Amino acid sequence: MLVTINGEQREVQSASVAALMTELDCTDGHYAVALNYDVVPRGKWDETPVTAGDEIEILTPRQGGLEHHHHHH
Repeated sequence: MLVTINGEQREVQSASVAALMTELDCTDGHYAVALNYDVVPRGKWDETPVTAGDEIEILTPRQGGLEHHHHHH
């Protein structure tokens, strides 16, 4: 489906957002998906399908100076 990914209208083969981020290799480090600018939590990527003509903005969330980035226990 032809979906506007991060401002680029990109023709993908994935029908699910889990599969979309995996297809685009955006599942590791710290990436996020914004479906119609609304960020989908990673635990909902598999629950959420992609829709043709939608705008999937891949966000790289600023979590460097975020205490939770690494917390013992």
